[PDB]
This record gives sequence, structure tokens and C-alpha cells, in this order.
Amino acid sequence: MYEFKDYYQNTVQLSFDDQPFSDSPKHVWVICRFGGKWLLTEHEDRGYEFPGGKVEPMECAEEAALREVKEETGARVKSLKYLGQYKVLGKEKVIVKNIYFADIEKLEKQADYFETKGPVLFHELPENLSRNKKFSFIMKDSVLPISLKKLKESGWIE
Ligand SMILES: [Mg+2]
Ligand SMILES: [Mg+2]
Repeated sequence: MYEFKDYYQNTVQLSFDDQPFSDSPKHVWVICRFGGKWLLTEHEDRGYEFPGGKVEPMECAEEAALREVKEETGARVKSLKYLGQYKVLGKEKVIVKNIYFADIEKLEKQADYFETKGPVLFHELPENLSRNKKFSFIMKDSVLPISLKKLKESGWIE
């Protein structure tokens, strides 16, 4: 497993094995690709980030991933695949977040994008994310570059 510190200096433990940290993760993160572009969402408080959020009680992590993509980008998922899992060792709470990769079929218009501004398309990620004020802190640590490198090696992208 990979171990590093996030943007707010909290310890993060990253793994690509099947749910090693928790049997039932309460958070999900979805890396979205629409054609040859990256599908992101603009959080009203955080900024540009890949879709994700909290898992509902009656809902499972896979169903929560599809729901969060639809809510934050208005996108229809063609295929959803589990990539890995990460644990965030916070100051007051420890969270377990599942990473999913989603190939996007289409973007449908919605009346409301909930707690986000809606879908944002990127041909390629800017340089460098860590010091970009328009981006969310969740995109600023090592979770994103390591996950993207694992997507290339698996043959899921390009
Ligand atoms: Mg969310
Ligand atoms: Mg949401």
C-alpha cells in the first residue's frame, strides 16, 4: 500500500486491493471519462473535483457511485469499475473512501446539480493541481496521480 500526507497534512493510506480497510465504506470517489475528456464537477465551496460523496444507509458503495455521478454531473454511466480504496486518518474522524472508474455514455441536462455547479470537461488536467485555487483539496494530494497511473497500466484509459 501507498502512504502519504494530504493537502491539510492528514495521513492517507492508499490500496488497490478489494476493500482492505473496510467491508462497508461510507464514502465514494468516481474518476469519470467522457470520450477523450475528463468529467469533473464544480463544488460550490471546494471547486473542481471528480464526482463523489457519502453512501446512503439503504444504499451500497457501487449504487452510491452511480447516484453521485448523476447528481453532480447529470451523466449516464456506460460502465462502472472498482479501482481501489483509501483511508483518511483525520484529526477527529477516520473515513474510508472507495475509488471507482466510470466511462461516461452521455451528459443529460438537469434542473439542479444539488451541492455542485454542474459538469466541467477537461481535455487534460492542468499543471500543477496542488497550487490551483480553482481545484478541490481532494485533487491536490497523491490519491489522484497514483490512481491515474494505475488506470493507464490496467488499460482502462487510452
Ligand atoms: Mg458529493
Ligand atoms: Mg453529491
